[PDB]
Amino acid sequence: NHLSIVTLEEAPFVIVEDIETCVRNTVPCRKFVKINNSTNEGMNVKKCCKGFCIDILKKLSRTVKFTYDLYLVTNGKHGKKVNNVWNGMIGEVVYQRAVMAVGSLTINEERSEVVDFSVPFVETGISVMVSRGTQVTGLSDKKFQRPHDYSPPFRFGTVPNGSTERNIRNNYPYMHQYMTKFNQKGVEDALVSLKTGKLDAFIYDAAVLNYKAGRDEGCKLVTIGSGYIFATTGYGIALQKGSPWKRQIDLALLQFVGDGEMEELETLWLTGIC
Amino acid sequence: RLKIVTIHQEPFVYVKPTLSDGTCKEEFTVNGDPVKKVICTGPNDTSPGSPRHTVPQCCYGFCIDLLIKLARTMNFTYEVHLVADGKFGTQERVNKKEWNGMMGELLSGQADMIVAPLTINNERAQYIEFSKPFKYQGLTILVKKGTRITGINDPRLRNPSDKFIYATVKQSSVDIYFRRQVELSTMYRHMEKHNYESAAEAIQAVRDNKLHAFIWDSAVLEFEASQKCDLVTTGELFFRSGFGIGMRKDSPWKQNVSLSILKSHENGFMEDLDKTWVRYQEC
Ligand SMILES: N[C@@H](CCC(=O)O)C(=O)O
Repeated sequence: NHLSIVTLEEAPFVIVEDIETCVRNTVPCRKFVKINNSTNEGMNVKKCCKGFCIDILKKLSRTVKFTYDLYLVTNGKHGKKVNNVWNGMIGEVVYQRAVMAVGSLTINEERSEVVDFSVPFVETGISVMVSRGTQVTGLSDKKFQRPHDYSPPFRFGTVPNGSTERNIRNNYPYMHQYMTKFNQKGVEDALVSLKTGKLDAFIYDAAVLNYKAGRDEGCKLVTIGSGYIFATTGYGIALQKGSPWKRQIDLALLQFVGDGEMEELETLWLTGIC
Repeated sequence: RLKIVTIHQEPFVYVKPTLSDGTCKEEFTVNGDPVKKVICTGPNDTSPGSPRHTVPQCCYGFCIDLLIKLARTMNFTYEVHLVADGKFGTQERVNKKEWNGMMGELLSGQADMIVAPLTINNERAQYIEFSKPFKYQGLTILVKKGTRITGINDPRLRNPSDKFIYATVKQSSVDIYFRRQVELSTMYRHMEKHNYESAAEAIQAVRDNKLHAFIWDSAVLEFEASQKCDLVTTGELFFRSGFGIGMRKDSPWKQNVSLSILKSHENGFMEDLDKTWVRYQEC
């Protein structure tokens, strides 16, 4: 009944704050912080977590009837298979350190081979962010597919090691090898790169990009098309394969959608001024 | 040999008579490729409370291409039939409760898999296994071009009278949705008097000014509006929902069906089906 749960900061899905308890719309979440780089010693710093996925976790805890010990992943991020070993939130679940992973965790085929995912609770996929008026059709645009056909070539990148880079690597080998020189360390660096003209496009998770375009100062940065999405999928709760918790978590998430509880969370956390 | 149940629902499932010889007319897609067709047995005239005469018919469309892709990927053979009562499926009180439509056929063993634009919802997920969604969509409202309705919160919907008639399809996910939400009870009581046996009959009634608004799946309604310029959709999507393949909870195919759907979204196969069947025309 008391479950180890892993998460990862990615606003507005999971936002981390300093703690001497956690109040209001926040829940306790710990983060293992190293003492130094010449030791394995670290300490579990008490922090506070809030956001769309934290609200989902609170609703599930109440409906499905479980308590939890929420922690922030420190071995990687969302999840990548490196030399056949999963790291990130996926790895925590695979290697049974967490009963479930809650956050901005994209459902894809390779992860579904090692973890069970709940039904999708946030629609996502791959979108492209550009300055308003940039002429790009989608991922199949020749500027992306055959970048050296243009002089100067289009400058575009993603945040590596997540579901978006894995999809690009598998589908568009030339685009992928071209793009790696434009890897962005994170979403905030990518938005700065777009706004200062160092990048022409940023390819990333649709739900995060729609949230960022919604809050852009001056509403200059937009997602291409009618907020077009390639490889439509969703964020899902990752559970261990054969988890006894999946059935009731799925029914609860479906109950929240059916009762309009998800639309309320979308208004509270995702919709912006733009 | 899997028994597949489906339903007429353009552009997902087109249903046409066979030729005199019992085969299907050779046709080409919008992109010049041959249309893959399957024989699907089912009742002809679907008049309520009447005997059903089963005859072979021709089925094709987005869901049939998806079925063929699933069959080749997982190496299974199948036989397709149209749901006998022509409904998607709801659980109705008879203390005892029963499932009708494709839900009833899958649970009784009349079908082994539902391959149709079947909405994933709590009510059905308690009884059957749904795949990860093969299509993400939601609900919208179809009106005759010129009819001014803001959307789901329009006073002509929220404070109804017999001057403005709106409806959905009986025994569908939309019927479930409106019956479950207490806040939608005013609308549910209006629709209950006017619900249609099938989406095609409701869409025709909007064209014929017999139904003022039809509340249904955006994947279907946006297609209809893209083909018939006298028809328009109005308002933002609500009840964002997806379609999934339906199987019994003990199905040995459940994991590989979901992996195949995820693989199809990721490699562009799902977008190829959207380009072939859903998004090729504009009004
Ligand atoms: N949500 C993604 C991370 C961001 C991305 O790669 O688009 C994942 O689960 O890997």
